[PDB]
Amino acid sequence: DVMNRLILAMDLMNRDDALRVTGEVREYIDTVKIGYPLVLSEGMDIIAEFRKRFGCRIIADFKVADIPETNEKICRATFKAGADAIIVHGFPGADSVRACLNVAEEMGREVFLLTEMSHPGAEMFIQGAADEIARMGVDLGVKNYVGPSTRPERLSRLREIIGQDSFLISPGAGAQGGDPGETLRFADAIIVGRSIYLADNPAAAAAGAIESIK
Amino acid sequence: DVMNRLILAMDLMNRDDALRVTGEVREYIDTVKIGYPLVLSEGMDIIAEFRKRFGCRIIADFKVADIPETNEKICRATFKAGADAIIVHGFPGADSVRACLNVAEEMGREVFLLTEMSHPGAEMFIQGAADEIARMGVDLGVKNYVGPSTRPERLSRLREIIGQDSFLISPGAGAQGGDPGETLRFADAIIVGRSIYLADNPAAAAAGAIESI
Ligand SMILES: O=c1cc(O)n([C@@H]2O[C@H](COP(=O)(O)O)[C@@H](O)[C@H]2O)c(=O)[nH]1
Ligand SMILES: O=c1cc(O)n([C@@H]2O[C@H](COP(=O)(O)O)[C@@H](O)[C@H]2O)c(=O)[nH]1
Repeated sequence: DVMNRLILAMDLMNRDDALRVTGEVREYIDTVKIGYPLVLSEGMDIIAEFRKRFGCRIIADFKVADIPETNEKICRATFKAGADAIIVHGFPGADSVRACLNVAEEMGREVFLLTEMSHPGAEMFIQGAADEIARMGVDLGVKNYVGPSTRPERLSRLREIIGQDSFLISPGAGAQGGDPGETLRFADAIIVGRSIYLADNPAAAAAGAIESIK
Repeated sequence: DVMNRLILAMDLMNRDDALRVTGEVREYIDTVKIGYPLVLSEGMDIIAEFRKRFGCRIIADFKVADIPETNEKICRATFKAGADAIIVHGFPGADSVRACLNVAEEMGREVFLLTEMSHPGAEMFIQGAADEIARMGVDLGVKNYVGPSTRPERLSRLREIIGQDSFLISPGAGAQGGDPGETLRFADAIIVGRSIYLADNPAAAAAGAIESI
C-alpha cells in the first residue's frame, strides 16, 4: 500500500531540482520511483539521499533486462544502495527474472515485474507477449507488477491474470494521456512524472491529482 | 572494426579490479564494453576514466529499454559521460529506438541494436521477435547490432537480415559456451567477459582467445 495511491516518477536530472520538487510534494507521497535519468546524472548515492531526506520508499526503475548473471549483479548493487524495490523486464524470460528474485529474497527487498509498456512502440512486440509475461510472473510467485495506464483494457486483462492480491502500479497517467480514475479501477497506485515535476506548481499538481481520485 | 575482433566485457564491480584487469589485457583490445555492474558500483565517471587510461572505445551496455522520452534522457546522460556507443534493446519498439538514434546523431555517437539475446530465457519471447527487430533496425538505418554467440544459426540468420555492411558484435563465447571461431563466421567481433576477467591469468586468456582465431 502506497500513500494516496500516488508514486512520483522523479526523472529530473540534477539533484537540486529533483530534491526541491520532491520536497514540494513530500506531504502527498511516501513512495518515489527513481530511474536512470536521475541515477546516471547524479550517482547511486541519490537513492540513499532520498530515503534519508524524505523517509520514502524508493523503487529503482532500472528496467533490468540482461542475462541472469548480469541481472544478479545489477540487483545486488541496487539493493546495496538502499533501493526497496527494483523494476525488472519480463521479456528476457524466466531465468532472468529468477536471478532478480533470488537477490531480492536474500536481501529482503522486492521485485516489480514489468509486463506491458505504456508507449506506442509497445504494440510491436511487447503487447503480444504481455499476457504470457504476466502469467510467468504469477507462476514464479511474483507479487508486484507494472502495467500501462494508456491501455485500460490491457491493464484490466493483466489484473485478471495476476489476481486481486497482487500489487499493480501503472505509469502513463497525465503526460501520456492515461486517466487516473480509470486506471485505478485496476491498478493499486498510479505513477506520475511530468504532470507533477514539470508543473508550474508541483504541489498543486499533486494535490489536484489526489483530489480527482479522492 | 575493433582491434583483434575482441571486445572486453568488463563486468567486475570495483574500480581497482576493473582497472587492473583491463590494464593486464590493454595490449590485446581497443574496445571495452562497460555495463551496469561496473557503472552502478563506481559511477558514470568510470567511463571517462577508462577512455583516458586506456585510450579505448567505450560501448555503454545499458540495454536501454524504456519509453522514448526516458530513452532520450538515458542516452544524453550516457554520451555526456563520454561513451562512444550505447546498446539499446529493440523489443520495446521503433519509437524507443528512434529516440536513441536522435540523441546519437546529435552528439556524434553510435547506437547498437540488441536483437536476440544469448541466454536460455531468450527463447521465451525474444527469439520469436528477433528477426523482425533486426529488420526494424535495418529499416531505420541502424548499422550496429548485437546477436548471440550461443546460437550460431540464429546469428547467421541475423547477419543475412542486416547485410554484410552492418557491424555485428556477439556475446556468449567462453563462459556461456559459444565458440569464438564459429561466431566470427558471422559476427565482426566477439564480446568476452568472464573467460578473461575471471581467468587466473587474464593476459594469457586474452592472448589464447586471439591465438585461436
Ligand atoms: O510502460 C512504462 C513503464 C515505465 O516505468 N514508465 C516510466 O514511468 C514514468 C512516466 O512518467 P510520466 O508521467 O512523465 O509519463 C517514467 O519514468 C518512465 O520511464 C513509462 O512511462 N511507461
Ligand atoms: O544477449 C546478450 C547481450 C549482452 O550484452 N550480454 C552481456 O555480454 C557479457 C557476457 O559476458 P561473459 O563473457 O562473462 O558471458 C555481459 O556483460 C552480459 O551482460 C550477454 O552475455 N548476452
